[PDB]
Amino acid sequence: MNLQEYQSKKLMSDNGVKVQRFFVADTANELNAKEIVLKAQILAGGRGLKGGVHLTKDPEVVGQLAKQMIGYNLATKQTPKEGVKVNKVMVAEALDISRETYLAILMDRSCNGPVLVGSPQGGVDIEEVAASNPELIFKEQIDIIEGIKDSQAQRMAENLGFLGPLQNQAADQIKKLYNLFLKIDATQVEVNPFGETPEGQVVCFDAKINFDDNAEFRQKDIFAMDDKSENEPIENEAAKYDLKYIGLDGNIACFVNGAGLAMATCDIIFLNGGKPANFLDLGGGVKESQVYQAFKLLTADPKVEAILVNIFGGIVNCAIIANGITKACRELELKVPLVVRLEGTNVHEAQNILTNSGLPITSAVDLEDAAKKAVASVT
Amino acid sequence: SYTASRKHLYVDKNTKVICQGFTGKQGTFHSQQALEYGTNLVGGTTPGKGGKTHLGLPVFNTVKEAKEQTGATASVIYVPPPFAAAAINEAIDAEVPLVVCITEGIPQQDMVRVKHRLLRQGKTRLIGPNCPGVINPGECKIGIMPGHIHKKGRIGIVSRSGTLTYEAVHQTTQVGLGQSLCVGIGGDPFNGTDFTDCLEIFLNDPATEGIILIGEIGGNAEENAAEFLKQHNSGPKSKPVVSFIAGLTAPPMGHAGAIIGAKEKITALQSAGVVVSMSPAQLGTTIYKEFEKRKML
Ligand SMILES: Nc1nc2c(ncn2[C@@H]2O[C@H](COP(=O)(O)OP(=O)(O)O)[C@@H](O)[C@H]2O)c(=O)[nH]1
Ligand SMILES: [Mg+2]
Repeated sequence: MNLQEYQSKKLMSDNGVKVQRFFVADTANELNAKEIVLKAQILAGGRGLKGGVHLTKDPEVVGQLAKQMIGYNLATKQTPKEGVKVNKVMVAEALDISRETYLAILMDRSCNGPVLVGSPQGGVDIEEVAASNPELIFKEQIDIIEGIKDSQAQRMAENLGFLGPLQNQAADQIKKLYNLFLKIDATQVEVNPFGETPEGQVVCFDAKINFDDNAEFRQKDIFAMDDKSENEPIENEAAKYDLKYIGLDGNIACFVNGAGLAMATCDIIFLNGGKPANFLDLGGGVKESQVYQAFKLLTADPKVEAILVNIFGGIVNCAIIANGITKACRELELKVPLVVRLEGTNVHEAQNILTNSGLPITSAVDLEDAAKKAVASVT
Repeated sequence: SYTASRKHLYVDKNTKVICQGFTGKQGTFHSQQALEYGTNLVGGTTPGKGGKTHLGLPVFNTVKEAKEQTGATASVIYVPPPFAAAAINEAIDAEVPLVVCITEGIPQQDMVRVKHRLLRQGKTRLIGPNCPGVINPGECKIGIMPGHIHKKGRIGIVSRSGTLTYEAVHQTTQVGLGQSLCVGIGGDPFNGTDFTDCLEIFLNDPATEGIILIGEIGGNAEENAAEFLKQHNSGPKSKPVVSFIAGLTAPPMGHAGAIIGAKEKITALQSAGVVVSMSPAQLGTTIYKEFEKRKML
C-alpha cells in the first residue's frame, strides 16, 4: 500500500524526521511562506502545462498553476501512458537546497532484510546515475536484530557527502528513518532528495513510503489513511468481500483462485484470440457468499460479455461451489454465458450438478478447453 | 551451512508429520486429507489442549512436546499470520528437520527476522510461508494440494505459484510421466526455500529425469534459476527442463526498485537450455516431446 506525500510527511514528522511545512487542497483557490512549492499529489514518482512540481515566491501564482494541475492527468515515467488523474496538490513552505542526495530504506531479498541505499548524486532522476555510474550507489546492510548502528549511519552520511556538523545531523536523521521504517511495517521508505538547506538543516523534502499489506492487522491507523480514490470503484467494492479485483480492456470476465493461475488464465485467453475484461482472484478462502457476490461485481461492468470460472484445488469441496453458482446465478438471472471449470475433491459429481440444473452453464474439462469456449461464446 | 538442510525437502513415506494449528478449521481439514492420502500424520499441537485426542491423533501444547513423544521429523503450520512466524521459530527451536508453513499474510518484517536466524543454522529446513507445500506422490503429502491429481513419476516440479502448480501436475500425469517430487516455494519475498534449492535436489535425484519450473513476472528468482542451470545443468548428463512464466499478458512508486521481467525472464531461461512453454496448457506435452527427443521414454 502507498500513501500520498502529505500523508507520509505527517507520519515522518511525528517520529522526529525533519520535513517541510505543508498544506493540501482540492481546488486552485483553496503560511507566510517566503517561497511556496506546488507539487501534484499522486501515488507515483517522476512528477517533474509541463511539470508536476513548480516553485514560485508568493501565492497568486499558485492559484494560476493549480488550475492546470487539478482535474488533469499527470503522465510521468512511472505512470500509465495515459497518466494519473491529479486530484490534490501540495502547497508547502519551500526551502532552499544546497545539496541533493538520495536515500532509501527497504527490505531487499538479496540483502536478507533491511538495507540503506543512498547516492551523493540524488535528486530528480537518480535512476540515471544508478545505471551510468554504479559506483555512486552505496549500500549498508542492516541487521534486523542488532538494529542500525551509529557507525553505519555515519558511514552512509559520510558517503552521501555530509561533512562537518551535518554528518552527525544526517546520521541522526538516518537513524530516525530506519526506526520509522521498522515501526510502520514499511517495505520502502524513499527520500529523494535527502536535501541540505543553506542554514545547515538536513531535511526530507520528498517522501515515498510503501507499506506492507500483510501488517495491516497491526497498522490500523496507517491503513485508515488510504484514500482509495486512485482505485476503480469496482476494486474497492470487491475488497469488501475479500476479493482482489483487477480490471483490463476486454469482454471476458475471469473468476479464478490464485493470482498465478489467474494470470495464466488471462495469458491463455489471448492465445485463442480473446481479450479478458477483468480477473477476480478468489484466494484460498472460499466463502460461498463470495461466489454469490463475485458474479454481482463482474456483471456490473457493462463490457463483460462472458464470465470464465476456473477453480482448481479449492479448499472447499467443488460440490458446495457448484451449488453456490447455480443459486447465485438463478437469484440474479445472468444474461451473459458462463464457462465453468472446476477441479478438486469430488468433482465428477460436482459437474453434473451444474449442467443438470437447467441453467446456461457450459462445463469445461481443462484450462485450454475453458479458454476456447470463452472466446467462442463472444461471437 | 543452511544448505545442509536441503536434503530434508525430499519427504517420503517414512516422514512423520505433526500439524501446528491442529484443531483449527484449516488444520483439521488438511490433516484429514493427509490421513486419507496415507501421510504419516502422528498428531499436532494447539496451545492449551495438549493430551486430548483429535482426528484419532494426540494433541500437544508445544512442538517439542509432540516431537519427543511421536519422534516427528516434519511439521506443517496453519497458524494465523500474527503468530505464524513464532510458530516457525518454535519448530526451529525443537530442531524439526522440515517445517512447511502454508499460512499466507505473514508480515515481511516477521519473516526477515525468522530468516535471519534460519540462515545461522542447518538443522531445520523451511518451506514457505504462503506456499501450497511439498508432496511425494503416493508416499507423503504435506500441504494443501489436491492429492488425487498426483502420481509417482519422473518429473520434478518446482513452482513459485500456488494453484497454478496443479496444472503442471495434472498434465504430467495425463501424459504418463507423473511426478517424482513436487515443491511449492510460495510467493513471499523472504522464504526458506528458493528455486536453486529444489533444482539442486532434482539434478541429483535419479528418480527425477525431467524438471518443470513454474514462475511468473516480478523479482529475480527466475533469472537466478537460469544462471544456476546454465552452470550445473549444461554438459554431460544434462536433464531436460521445461518452464512456464505466468503474466505474459499482464499489465505493468519510487526509484528504489529500478536501482535494487516477463520477456527477460524467458530469454534468460532459454539461455540455460530451458524450453519455455508459452501456453500454460502445454507443460505436459512439451516435457513429453523433450523426453521423446532424447529417447528417454
Ligand atoms: N529549491 C527547492 N526545490 C525543490 C523543492 N521541492 C522540490 N524541489 C525540486 O523538485 C525537483 C524534483 O523533486 P521532487 O518534486 O521532490 O520529486 P518528483 O516526484 O520527481 O517531482 C528537484 O529538482 C528538486 O530540487 C523545494 O522545496 N525547494
Ligand atoms: Mg523525489
